[PDB]
Amino acid sequence: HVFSPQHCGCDRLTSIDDVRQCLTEYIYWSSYAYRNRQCAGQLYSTLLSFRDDAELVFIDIRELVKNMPWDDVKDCAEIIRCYIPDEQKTIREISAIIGLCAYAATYWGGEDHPTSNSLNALFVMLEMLNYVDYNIIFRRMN
Amino acid sequence: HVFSPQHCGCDRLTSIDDVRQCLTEYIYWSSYAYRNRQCAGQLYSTLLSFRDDAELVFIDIRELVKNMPWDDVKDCAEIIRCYIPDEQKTIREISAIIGLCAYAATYWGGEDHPTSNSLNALFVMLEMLNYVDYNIIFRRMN
Repeated sequence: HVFSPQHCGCDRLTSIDDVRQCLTEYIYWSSYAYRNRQCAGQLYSTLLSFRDDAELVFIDIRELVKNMPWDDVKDCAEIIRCYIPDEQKTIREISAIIGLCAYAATYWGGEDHPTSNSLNALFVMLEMLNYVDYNIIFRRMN
Repeated sequence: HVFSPQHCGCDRLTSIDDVRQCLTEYIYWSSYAYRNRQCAGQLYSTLLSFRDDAELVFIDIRELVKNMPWDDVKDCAEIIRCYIPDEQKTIREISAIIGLCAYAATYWGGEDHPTSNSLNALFVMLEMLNYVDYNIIFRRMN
């Protein structure tokens, strides 16, 4: 028995209202639930590919995740805004942010439980994204 | 191997910067981790007593948790703002909100895995509380 995201099996999202819950549960699921429960949907295929958009924006995300202050959400957001400064973000920048946070969540997670740091990855993303960003990234999720 | 909140054993908080991280992990821990990790600190004793402040403000929190739309964070916040309308909240109202969300998280959680609803309880609280609220409730956590 392991956390099962609502959209785990989904190939697409219907409403744009599902966008925040979806990204949230994705990042939480990347903590540890991923190695016990898989998600074959086309939706989770797309999400995982955001790692590519992350690498494109942050260059080396492995070395970046290790460095960043995951104990401090506010400061992490400040660091991200070095790479993505504007409040108006592009669809690639938004994917990068989700991509980075999901990687951080996997890096910092335990095998069967989450950690303070892996949870904080979830809140860094929330800090970063506004409602206008959710409309845009929605276009990659159908 | 269960989630272990950073402040699980703590009797107090040192910095006001720990306040958001603490409440967050408390609410997550109320999902299911509470049955496998005991938190004897005076801090968690105080937090759990916020159920009293919840009952005081929302009358019957059991019947209220069942009714509310936990699938919809925005709407849950709207419902709460019926009871606590002002942006300037009192220390009792802030405790009520934490109290209610922790109860909701326990109600909706599974036995070994959180649920979409139990997680949403966490986000309802985040929706409700601003930084000025964290300074106030900090006075109950030392």
